[PDB]
Amino acid sequence: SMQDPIADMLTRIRNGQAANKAAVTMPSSKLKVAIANVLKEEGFIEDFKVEGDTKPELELTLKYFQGKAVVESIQRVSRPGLRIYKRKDELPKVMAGLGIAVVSTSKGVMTDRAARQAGLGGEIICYVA
Amino acid sequence: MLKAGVHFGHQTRYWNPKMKPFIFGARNKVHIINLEKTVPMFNEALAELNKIASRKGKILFVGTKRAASEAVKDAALSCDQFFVNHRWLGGMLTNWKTVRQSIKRLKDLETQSQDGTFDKLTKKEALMRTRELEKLENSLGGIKDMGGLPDALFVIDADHEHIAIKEANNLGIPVFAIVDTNSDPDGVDFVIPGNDDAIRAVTLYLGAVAATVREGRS
Amino acid sequence: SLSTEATAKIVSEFGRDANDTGSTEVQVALLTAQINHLQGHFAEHKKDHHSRRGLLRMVSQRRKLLDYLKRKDVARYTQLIERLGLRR
RNA sequence: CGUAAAGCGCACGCAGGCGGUUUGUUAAGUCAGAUGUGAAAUCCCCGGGCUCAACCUGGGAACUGCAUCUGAUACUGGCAAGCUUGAGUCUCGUAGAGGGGGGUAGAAUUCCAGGUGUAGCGGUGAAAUGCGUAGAGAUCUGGAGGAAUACCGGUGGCGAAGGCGGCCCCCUGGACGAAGACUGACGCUCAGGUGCGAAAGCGUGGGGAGCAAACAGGAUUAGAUACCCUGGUAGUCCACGCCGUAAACGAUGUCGACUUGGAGGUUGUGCCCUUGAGGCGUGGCUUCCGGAGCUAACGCGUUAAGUCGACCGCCUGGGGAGUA
Ligand SMILES: [Mg+2]
Ligand SMILES: [Mg+2]
Ligand SMILES: [Mg+2]
Ligand SMILES: [Mg+2]
Ligand SMILES: [Mg+2]
Ligand SMILES: [Mg+2]
Ligand SMILES: [Mg+2]
Ligand SMILES: [Mg+2]
Ligand SMILES: [Mg+2]
Ligand SMILES: [Mg+2]
Ligand SMILES: [Mg+2]
Ligand SMILES: [Mg+2]
Ligand SMILES: [Mg+2]
Ligand SMILES: [Mg+2]
Ligand SMILES: [Mg+2]
Ligand SMILES: [Mg+2]
Ligand SMILES: [Mg+2]
Ligand SMILES: [Mg+2]
Ligand SMILES: [Mg+2]
Repeated sequence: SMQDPIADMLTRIRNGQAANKAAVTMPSSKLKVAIANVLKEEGFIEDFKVEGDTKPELELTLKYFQGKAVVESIQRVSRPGLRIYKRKDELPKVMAGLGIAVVSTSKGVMTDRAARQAGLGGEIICYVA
Repeated sequence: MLKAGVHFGHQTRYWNPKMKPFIFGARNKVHIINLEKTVPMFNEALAELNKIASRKGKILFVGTKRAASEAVKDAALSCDQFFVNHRWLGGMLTNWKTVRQSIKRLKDLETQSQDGTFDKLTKKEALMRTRELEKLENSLGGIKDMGGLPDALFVIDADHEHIAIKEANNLGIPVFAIVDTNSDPDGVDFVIPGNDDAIRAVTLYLGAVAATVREGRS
Repeated sequence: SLSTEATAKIVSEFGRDANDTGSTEVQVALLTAQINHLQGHFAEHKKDHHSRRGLLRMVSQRRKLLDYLKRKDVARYTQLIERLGLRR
């Protein structure tokens, strides 16, 4: 049941990507957006798009580089059944450094590179590479 | 733009999802391919085709079916080009080194047709040895001499030539091929949409390919 | 499963107006209705085990709906159970 | 946790876990900093002293912890007020062996009665036991009784599972579709709990045609407590109440979101000179095949065994034992 939408984002992506699907859409939200941001700003998607008002619609443009899909993997990490939180010094780094981790903090949804510089930490939403 | 008079498209259901991007069909229980997307695939097609033919063209106009076999042993055959117009004896590329002597027996025989022993032995052996040579001739004509290793490959019907193409893929050989609405692409590097078993889209492109190897750098 | 005449009657006895059909109180009442109607069907028969499943559904549906209201507007809840006559 | 150990036979639901979307507020979870504390020894790093080493020792580092104060507000939790797609309610229809009750029909069997008719019938691999001269079987006619519903009938349909097939009425559950109208997160799951649950079996009463555990007879066999035959009691049927198990199986828990296709079956509904017995769409359910992908493999494959999330149940070598 709708229960975890953030996995649904992470997933609709993972799926559509593997389906060499040009775009992909879904119900939006403050939260979905903050991440669609980091995803773009880190260059895993071409560009997003929210086209509604009462029933908003997040839309992401996917990317394919060589023949592959750019996003080689995208997992949840925190989730309703089991919340994760890491302090700053205990923040994770994906693929040794390549690829990234999306961490929400008292100063907004930002990557691990980011939050690590910001000198803080929060709930580690998901891993991307 | 178009030049294919009536090859439009072809092939009904039996379609391959992956061949959607080159379809705009929907005429009476059969797809017409996207004519206006096939020609931008003569661009690139005969291009890297010729771009190597001047670098020196070694080809393999591979295409079979008792219904277009002879129309492949043609100007396709004639030029800077080799060919196969019958049963693609499997492993003929991947096992050339075994098959290399399936050749020695063709020559060492015909070279001896109006030469060597011939009208002699028995008039049993006679056509009872030209059967040895007739058999060899088709499937192992075009091969005859391979002077310059199989270099690109041009095939009439992608999947009908399962094996051929696969072998290429295995050996790193460009594979230029036309692919019907039904056939799997992706086995083909330089993919050519449109009908692949009608007397025209053959000859046309076929004969049109013969016209670009046969001339590149004088 | 209850009449259009009858169901209508009660929407019009409980809601703001006919049309205010999906109001908590209305649902509850038109359920409550079918429940009590039914009490006499299963009075005889009794071995109508299958139909019974539907009846419990009605009760457990109503039960959750009644639970909702209470949390929402407690004031509306009490009126309801009084007027409908249950929750001894 | 399909087939190897492992999805409770099925459902409803309390507690519990989890929960769409918006704004404000809170600052508990979370995060930040500061302060204090975290005994010494030990461990570790760099040294120092015993001829080396073990050993001894200086000094650091570390003790990943806890508390207090002040801050940060994205996420989670709390409070508030909303929102409409999640979930319900409402309207007209549709298909259905979904359930409960009552009524009724034809075909056959067995039996009873009678016509005709006469020496066999019946049964097996072969036999015999059995049945017939008190007239059998055969045939025809009338009647009694119980039990099940041929044809339709179909990888057809309904139900949560069990499981539900003549016809008719009455009572009743669910599912689906088309329009818009109403409620406004009312939801998902669910240990405990409660209900349901084939066949057999038990209890009191009925009921008894056919079938048939037990039992009896006849055979077969080396034996034959069997398979076969002639008989046949419980039972199989009805009401009421028990029992609570099945290879109760898709051997696959429930809900939701996402992901190439192909040929059917079944059931709604929109549009098209209805001008074709159709033409093009658009839902529900269903069968076969097959792509990615998944698998130990077989195989599964938009009805997942693929990709993800919420919750529950269960597994941890065979035997012993689902026993004590
Ligand atoms: Mg097992
Ligand atoms: Mg089960
Ligand atoms: Mg939310
Ligand atoms: Mg210490
Ligand atoms: Mg020393
Ligand atoms: Mg909040
Ligand atoms: Mg009779
Ligand atoms: Mg009679
Ligand atoms: Mg109904
Ligand atoms: Mg029971
Ligand atoms: Mg029974
Ligand atoms: Mg009894
Ligand atoms: Mg017997
Ligand atoms: Mg059991
Ligand atoms: Mg089954
Ligand atoms: Mg399959
Ligand atoms: Mg399908
Ligand atoms: Mg699954
Ligand atoms: Mg026991």
